[PDB]
Amino acid sequence: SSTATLCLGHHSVPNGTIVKTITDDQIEVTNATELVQNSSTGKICNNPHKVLDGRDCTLIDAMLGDPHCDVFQDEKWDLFVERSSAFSNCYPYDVPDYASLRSLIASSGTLDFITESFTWAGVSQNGGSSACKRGPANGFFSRLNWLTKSGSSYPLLNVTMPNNYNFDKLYIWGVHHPSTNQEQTNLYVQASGRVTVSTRRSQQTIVPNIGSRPWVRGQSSRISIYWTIVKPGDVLVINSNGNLIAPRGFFKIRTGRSSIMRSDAPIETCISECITPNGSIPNDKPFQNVNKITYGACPKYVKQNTLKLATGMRNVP
Amino acid sequence: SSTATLCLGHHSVPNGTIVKTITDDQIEVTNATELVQNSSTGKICNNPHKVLDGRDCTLIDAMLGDPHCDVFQDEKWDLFVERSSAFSNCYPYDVPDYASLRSLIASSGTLDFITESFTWAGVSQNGGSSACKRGPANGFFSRLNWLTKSGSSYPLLNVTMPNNYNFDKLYIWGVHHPSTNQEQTNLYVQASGRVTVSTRRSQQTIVPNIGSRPWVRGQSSRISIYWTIVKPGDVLVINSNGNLIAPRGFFKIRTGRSSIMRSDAPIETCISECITPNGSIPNDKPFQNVNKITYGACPKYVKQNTLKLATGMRNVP
Amino acid sequence: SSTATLCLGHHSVPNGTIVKTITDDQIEVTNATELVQNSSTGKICNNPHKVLDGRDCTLIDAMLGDPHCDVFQDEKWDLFVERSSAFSNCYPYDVPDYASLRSLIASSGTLDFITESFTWAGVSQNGGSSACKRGPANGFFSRLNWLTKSGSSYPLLNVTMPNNYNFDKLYIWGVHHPSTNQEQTNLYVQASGRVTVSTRRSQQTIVPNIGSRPWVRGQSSRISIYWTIVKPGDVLVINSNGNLIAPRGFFKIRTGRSSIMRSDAPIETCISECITPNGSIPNDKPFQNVNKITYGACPKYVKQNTLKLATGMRNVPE
Amino acid sequence: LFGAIAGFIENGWEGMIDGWYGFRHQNSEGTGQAADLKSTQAAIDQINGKLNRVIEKTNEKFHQIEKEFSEVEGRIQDLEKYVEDTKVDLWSYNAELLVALENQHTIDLTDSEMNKLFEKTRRQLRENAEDMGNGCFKIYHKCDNACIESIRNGTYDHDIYRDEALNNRF
Amino acid sequence: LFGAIAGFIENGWEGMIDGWYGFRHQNSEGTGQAADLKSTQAAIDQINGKLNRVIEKTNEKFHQIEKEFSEVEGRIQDLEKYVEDTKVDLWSYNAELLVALENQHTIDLTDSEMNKLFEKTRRQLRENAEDMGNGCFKIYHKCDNACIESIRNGTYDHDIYRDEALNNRFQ
Amino acid sequence: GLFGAIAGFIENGWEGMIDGWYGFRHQNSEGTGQAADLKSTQAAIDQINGKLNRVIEKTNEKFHQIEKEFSEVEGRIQDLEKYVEDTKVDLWSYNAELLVALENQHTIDLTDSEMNKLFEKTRRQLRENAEDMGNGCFKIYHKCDNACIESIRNGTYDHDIYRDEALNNRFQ
Ligand SMILES: *[C@@H]1O[C@H](CO)[C@@H](O[C@@H]2O[C@H](CO)[C@@H](O[C@@H]3O[C@H](CO[C@H]4O[C@H](CO)[C@@H](O)[C@H](O)[C@@H]4O)[C@@H](O)[C@H](O[C@H]4O[C@H](CO)[C@@H](O)[C@H](O)[C@@H]4O)[C@@H]3O)[C@H](O)[C@H]2NC(C)=O)[C@H](O)[C@H]1NC(C)=O
Ligand SMILES: *[C@@H]1O[C@H](CO)[C@@H](O[C@@H]2O[C@H](CO)[C@@H](O[C@@H]3O[C@H](CO)[C@@H](O)[C@H](O)[C@@H]3O)[C@H](O)[C@H]2NC(C)=O)[C@H](O)[C@H]1NC(C)=O
Ligand SMILES: *[C@@H]1O[C@H](CO)[C@@H](O[C@@H]2O[C@H](CO)[C@@H](O[C@@H]3O[C@H](CO)[C@@H](O)[C@H](O)[C@@H]3O)[C@H](O)[C@H]2NC(C)=O)[C@H](O)[C@H]1NC(C)=O
Ligand SMILES: *[C@@H]1O[C@H](CO)[C@@H](O[C@@H]2O[C@H](CO)[C@@H](O)[C@H](O)[C@H]2NC(C)=O)[C@H](O)[C@H]1NC(C)=O
Ligand SMILES: *[C@@H]1O[C@H](CO)[C@@H](O[C@@H]2O[C@H](CO)[C@@H](O)[C@H](O)[C@H]2NC(C)=O)[C@H](O)[C@H]1NC(C)=O
Ligand SMILES: *[C@@H]1O[C@H](CO)[C@@H](O[C@@H]2O[C@H](CO)[C@@H](O)[C@H](O)[C@H]2NC(C)=O)[C@H](O)[C@H]1NC(C)=O
Ligand SMILES: *[C@@H]1O[C@H](CO)[C@@H](O)[C@H](O)[C@H]1NC(C)=O
Ligand SMILES: *[C@@H]1O[C@H](CO)[C@@H](O)[C@H](O)[C@H]1NC(C)=O
Ligand SMILES: *[C@@H]1O[C@H](CO)[C@@H](O)[C@H](O)[C@H]1NC(C)=O
Ligand SMILES: *[C@@H]1O[C@H](CO)[C@@H](O)[C@H](O)[C@H]1NC(C)=O
Repeated sequence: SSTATLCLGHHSVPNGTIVKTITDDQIEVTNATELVQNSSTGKICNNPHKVLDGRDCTLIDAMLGDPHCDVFQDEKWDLFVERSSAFSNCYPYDVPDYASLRSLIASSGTLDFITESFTWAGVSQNGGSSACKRGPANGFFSRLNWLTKSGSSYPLLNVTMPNNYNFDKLYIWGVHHPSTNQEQTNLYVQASGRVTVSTRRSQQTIVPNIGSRPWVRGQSSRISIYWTIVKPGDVLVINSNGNLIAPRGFFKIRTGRSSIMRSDAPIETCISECITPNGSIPNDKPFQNVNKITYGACPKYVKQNTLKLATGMRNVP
Repeated sequence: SSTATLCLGHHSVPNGTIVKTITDDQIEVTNATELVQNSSTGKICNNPHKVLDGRDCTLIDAMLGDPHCDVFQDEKWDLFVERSSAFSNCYPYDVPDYASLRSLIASSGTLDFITESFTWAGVSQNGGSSACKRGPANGFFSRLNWLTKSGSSYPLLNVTMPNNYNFDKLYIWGVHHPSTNQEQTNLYVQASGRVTVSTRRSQQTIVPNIGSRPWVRGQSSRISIYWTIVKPGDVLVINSNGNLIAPRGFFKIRTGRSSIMRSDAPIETCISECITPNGSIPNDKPFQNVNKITYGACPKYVKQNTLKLATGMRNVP
Repeated sequence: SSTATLCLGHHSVPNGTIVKTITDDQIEVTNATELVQNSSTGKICNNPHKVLDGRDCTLIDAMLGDPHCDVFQDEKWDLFVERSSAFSNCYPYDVPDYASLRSLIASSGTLDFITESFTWAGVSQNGGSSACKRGPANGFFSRLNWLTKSGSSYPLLNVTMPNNYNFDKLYIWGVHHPSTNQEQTNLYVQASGRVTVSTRRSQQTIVPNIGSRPWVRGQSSRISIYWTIVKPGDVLVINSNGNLIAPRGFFKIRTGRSSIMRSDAPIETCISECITPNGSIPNDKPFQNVNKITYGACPKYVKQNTLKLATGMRNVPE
Repeated sequence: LFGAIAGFIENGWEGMIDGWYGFRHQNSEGTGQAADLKSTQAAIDQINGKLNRVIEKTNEKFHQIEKEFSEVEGRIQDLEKYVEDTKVDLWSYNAELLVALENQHTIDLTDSEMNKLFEKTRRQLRENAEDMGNGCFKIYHKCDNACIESIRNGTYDHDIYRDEALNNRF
Repeated sequence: LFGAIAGFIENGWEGMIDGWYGFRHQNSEGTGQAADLKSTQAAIDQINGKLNRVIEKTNEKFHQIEKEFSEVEGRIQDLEKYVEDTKVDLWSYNAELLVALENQHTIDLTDSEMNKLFEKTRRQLRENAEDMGNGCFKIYHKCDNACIESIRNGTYDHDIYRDEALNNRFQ
Repeated sequence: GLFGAIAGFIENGWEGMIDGWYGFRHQNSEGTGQAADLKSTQAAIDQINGKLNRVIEKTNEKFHQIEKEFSEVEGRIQDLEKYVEDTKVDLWSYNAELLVALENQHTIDLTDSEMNKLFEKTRRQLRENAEDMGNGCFKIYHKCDNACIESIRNGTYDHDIYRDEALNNRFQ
């Protein structure tokens, strides 16, 4: 016993974890960690972002002023959530290039509206329909003015509104399409209407189309929605022979980090910086497998449901 | 004696491959394999994908009902092939937003057509022209009805068709552009036509435009092709004052992995999972340099024509 | 002393550089080289690309024939530079799908224009406006023919022009939008105008729009610009009831590596392949952080401002 | 890539709950087991930092394109889907290649630190011990517990036992 | 990176048709050559898998955007061309970097397996032999054919020749 | 760091070797001296280069592209164009980051390899005429003059000339 033995070695663990290397596909290591987040809580956290829940309303309906969407006036949001149960309960309408209008309203992040004093001489204002009820009697979209004949004459309208502020203005106007030639004359006298809205650098003119359409909430007619943007120092001129749905003012358009998302997840009281239509997810991991639609500081979307990163030597038991 | 010599070494081959590493650009190794497929068989394989060759017909012309494209009625495909020699042999026409209609038809993967019983009261149907011959007699696009005046009157048309099925319908209609005012009044009593096709959530109105256009098979007139889609539980309404090229029914629109490709390669009896306009290429390699247009399980397109991956040690002589 | 000593070692340096590895983030190496170009000279080199400076003119205004842009006729370029100080000084107009027209003109790289002998019977030609002055007299966009009524009548226009050449023809036309019905009838006898420009494979028809608009250089009316391309062996047909802004010929359209860039940097006599709006940059490095808009042989844009690449061992001095 | 683990070491000690690498000795006083903190912390500091440069937060995006559609439209929708599909595939390849590359380097470095400890012990016991082909050292002189502790600390002196070990060796 | 191939081994034996690595011995009975299956199969199992992880099928695409155009259009066509160009350039970089990285590791791992065989032999012949600087070993005792086969098998015992070799090495 | 030579059994680097990247230092009866090894230096430099050229080589010519800055809000198309550019920039930023980190790690490892290879080769050359301390230095056990050191550095060292001298001075 004038000798001694000295051995060198490394730890082993009773249970390893399988990872993927370059030279091998199934190799066991002592410890490993998961790089892909494949679960969601299902509860959209209301912090730190400002989440606005549109219960039965879309963004355009709230922007237009649907009577059942009236609680959303002058609202602001970091992320607007559109539920699949949303419906329209006002005058039937369509928006040419609907997606672009929805996108720019969502990016603006606000519905702040400023009423301007338009003067419509020789025509009656504040039209309403049985298709758009505000309580017990007829109503219309807010932020919009339906103009019809005053007596037996519909005069030519030529109104102007300069932009004396230092921020851009967004105007929402419309054109009414009657279903019969008689309805056109009964409301606007002239047999062929015309709406022109233009500025120093852009123009738009729409000729209404008369014809029967599917009967939605009692109306065989339709309304087409259009928008115009007036830069500071520019001026807006509206010229109409008839069939004009006049604006009531302008929307203040801002530049920010707001957006819109379609989801049916409930909103709870919690903190999470990443929002998906499936709910909120933590962002401790670099990747995630829940949804490719995200908002906030989120892990990048990948197709793999699991990716193990080795945090120990190979397990030789 | 009283000794020995033991040596350790590795194999060499009389001929190496030049591969590329991080530190060097020209290093010799014993064995290597190619990772880039730079050749095609020139024959488009008819398996396992269902390839349909439209010899002298484009997909739109087959959809419309060109008389020389009648053999393509109620066809289905996984990949439609358009030959560079395809032509049109019917009434001259243009398709506003042509590429989108071509895209959705190709992705639908079928031309399954269902005839519906439309009632056009007060007008004569089944119009034809010398520009579109069906045998020795004047003809017209199938799946399309040319309506003109009956006697000396052209009534207003107001017809409806609900969608009582559980799948979407695709309707193809058209608007006629006469070359002269006298021809417009001759075919339709009214001096200016109008076509309105709408659903409960959309509308399209076209006002035809009179004027001469280049001689195409004896016609200075043109036809504009449009399309509408009706969801289940929705309804279709067509209101026209004249110039209407009415539909004869709807197309059944499906969701699948079908597409279209422009190629002039022949089709043979063989099996290949990847199809390119140059032909079918094997997919035993991760990358390919034949074409950036592919269909099926294909290697990814790269710019490099060769990428050697080492499968042996360095070759030392 | 019956023994010696032999030592093996590596050099150190009194001053190293910090790089980033996979295991560590701050590790010192003897030498390193920068991989990201993060500075611009500010002077756009005039070689080897042919850089055309449009001082007070946009590409569309130069193409149309704005009088203060007449110096740009039949020009050619590799990069067209649009200065922020440019303006328009002719009849007010708008271009439906303005960006696409600008993009295809910029890619063509030429403004070479060929006059063709159109015959407009029954109408007066070469009309002008006080909003577009050529010296002391009223004028109009060149390459553009304003047609109005002759005497008391405005006949139907039905003209044809075939393409008997082996290259594509680019045509530019327009439609005039009156502000009142009394003006529409004054200029054109017909109450409702119509313009149809078509080929054997495509058509375009526009209906003029009547309405009051903000005054731009004393004009309440507008003009809309449209373009058509005639393939070789095709034919052009223009049919109009009025409100037609006729073309004077076709623009030769080429395929090339030309483009357009918006910048305010001055142009100097120097040599550089890569042009950015901030100026020219060298291309000895694989990445750059100056601008994501580039032209020529340029380093790829990255978000990082610095990327040190090791070119020596670790620095271990004590 | 260095031997060591799954190599000239044969097996891993399941039971070293004190550290990642360590020593085991058979002595005239008995057998024992200890842990090495320099090599264990060097490895942990390398797996860490690797973890942090991967975990570090990025990708703050607020407004983007639409990625789910209810109506078939044609050209624009196809473009928006192709853009999204291309992005997802490129990142998925970036995630797969990263994991495979890092995992191989983690295995390689853990071999290095054991080989480094083995050679450090070899250079300490200059001619007083020789390498048995199992990662164990046979010390040819009497080496008590204080002697073993000196080896583990790095304060071993070969001159003390050189002539004793050389006698028992040769 | 380990010094074996293109290093302290000098040359490669063009003529080993049995395996990737092996032994050559000079003996009183005569010279011979053999092959080591363990290291060769270990390297082969590593070059494979690397091959399979790269060769596995990954993408199955059916309907995409158009990539060739017959008429100039402007904005939308410019976007479609830019998207395809961006995609192709990125994958081309991925293909180039992947090949360079795998080939570097393939060279390195083949040095490792060779250096590991050399170091295993040196640890096996503890004091009975010593290095020469060319990948060879000068064995200081009589070693017949069965003796060599015991070294290659790994069943070599160093005590049977310890005294004989030590005297031949020293005084 | 993966081979344990630099920041390892070498301890420190010689600030003052202006002749090369690796060299020898000896203490002798005649006096101390210093030399440089061109083979290991040129091998490391040739590997640092080529590495540089593979990264530096120009691979990008683009002439006409999409618009990347906008002055008016438009909607769908502008959203798509910005999203494409953002995705491209992020992907290339990741590629640059991963490339630099990977190349730097391999740069450190190959410098250790060249140093450890030089140390191991000298051990084979000084077969039994010297033994190793844990400091990266060798203790030669025979009278080795300046011409003797130059022969070791060249590689023309003959151990048989000094074998019995060293074995006697090593073992009693
Ligand atoms: C507005 O302006 C346009 C053009 O400016 C006029 O359109 C033209 O209409 C005439 C017919 O009135 C067209 O002429 C016809 O061309 C046919 C052949 O076309 C060409 O192509 C073939 C090859 O495909 C060549 O071989 C041939 O040489 C031509 O170059 C002919 O087949 C037609 O037949 C004529 O002759 C026979 C006798 O042989 C008669 O029986 C026929 O009735 C007819 O007279 C004819 O020649 C011409 O092509 C059209 N041009 C364009 C550009 O479309 C509009 O008519 C005009 N509108 C008004 C209201 O004025
Ligand atoms: C043109 O045709 C359309 C349909 O082809 C006609 O519209 C239809 O009008 C009737 C009323 O006249 C609608 O009926 C209503 O149904 C509700 C229940 O849904 C009922 O409560 C009402 O009392 C009423 O009966 C019918 O829904 C509607 N159909 C469509 C598709 O809109 C239109 O009247 C025709 N126009 C002309 C001028 O003939
Ligand atoms: C419809 O409304 C628009 C704008 O509200 C009117 O346009 C305006 O027309 C007047 C001309 O009557 C322009 O004023 C001119 O100013 C100069 C001095 O700079 C003066 O010398 C002229 O005699 C004239 O007064 C004014 O600039 C112009 N403004 C805009 C924004 O276009 C238009 O006249 C109205 N039309 C009708 C029929 O009411
Ligand atoms: C998150 O929600 C999405 C819904 O958008 C889920 O994706 C769908 O999952 C169903 C059920 O497997 C499939 O039939 C659909 O085809 C999926 N749609 C898409 C666009 O992928 C997703 O599975 C959910 N993920 C989690 C973790 O809850
Ligand atoms: C090097 O040449 C050898 C031949 O000596 C090639 O290998 C075999 O070559 C014969 C013809 O001599 C063929 O029948 C075999 O099919 C080949 N086998 C393989 C696996 O290739 C070898 O391919 C050549 N290698 C290089 C890099 O040129
Ligand atoms: C060169 O390498 C290839 C592998 O890249 C060897 O061929 C492989 O053999 C295996 C069976 O052992 C098959 O599963 C693979 O599909 C083959 N691949 C290829 C590309 O042929 C080939 O034998 C090697 N040749 C030499 C001489 O080393
Ligand atoms: C594995 O490593 C993580 C840190 O990366 C640590 O939190 C965890 O406790 C470790 N698990 C085991 C079993 O070692
Ligand atoms: C494939 O066809 C294209 C034409 O679309 C051609 O440019 C290319 O060179 C062809 N490649 C091969 C490998 O045939
Ligand atoms: C270090 O790199 C710089 C370039 O950045 C070069 O000028 C210098 O000569 C290099 N020095 C060494 C020792 O490599
Ligand atoms: C280049 O100019 C842009 C303005 O478009 C600016 O945002 C950026 O900071 C500038 N960069 C440099 C390096 O000048």
